[PDB]
Amino acid sequence: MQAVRLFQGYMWHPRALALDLKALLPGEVAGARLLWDEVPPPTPFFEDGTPTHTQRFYQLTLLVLTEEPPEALKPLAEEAAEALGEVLEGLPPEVGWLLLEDLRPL
Amino acid sequence: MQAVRLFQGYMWHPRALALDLKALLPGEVAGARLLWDEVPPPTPFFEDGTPTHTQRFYQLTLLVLTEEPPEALKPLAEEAAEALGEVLEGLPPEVGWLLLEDLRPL
Repeated sequence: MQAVRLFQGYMWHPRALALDLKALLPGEVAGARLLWDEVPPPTPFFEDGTPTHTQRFYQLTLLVLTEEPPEALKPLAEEAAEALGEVLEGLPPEVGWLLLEDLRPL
Repeated sequence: MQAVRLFQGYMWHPRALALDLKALLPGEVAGARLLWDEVPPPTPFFEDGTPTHTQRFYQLTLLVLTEEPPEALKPLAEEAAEALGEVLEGLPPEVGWLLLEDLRPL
């Protein structure tokens, strides 16, 4: 059983807002450990042209255990993405977020 | 000195194309450890409508050992992202990629 870290997307909130993510988020999604780590903003601006430095960003990762090759995880990845989306919809409106499925190349 | 895994983006190449990444990719970038891990296609189709199931995908990550706040690692992220771009442009032309700099504003 190898542990595969699958990037899920990003979530963020105003840096002046001291949210307790450990109390707001579940420890797991689709049987996999949900991890989040504070990181520098992935891009300098939001879609509306405002700077990303005003927010604290977190990288979302699902730690998936599998006995099969990592490249065969799509079924679980899709299920986890849907479930994580539902989880994030339950967070306060002050929390912004965008999952892998909604990221776009310029 | 703790480590933070900074997701940098994706790299991919035809499954039919053999590539020894360990011999082509540098051990580090900007002094930071560069990691590559195979994962399922992050999306079913490329922008040009062609299928992604014909390619092998890898998550690119930078393992950063530091103590300072994440919102201070921006400089490293900058040169790392720049160096990583240079590295990828050095690989065979069949190799494709999408880094954080290629993302549209969130």
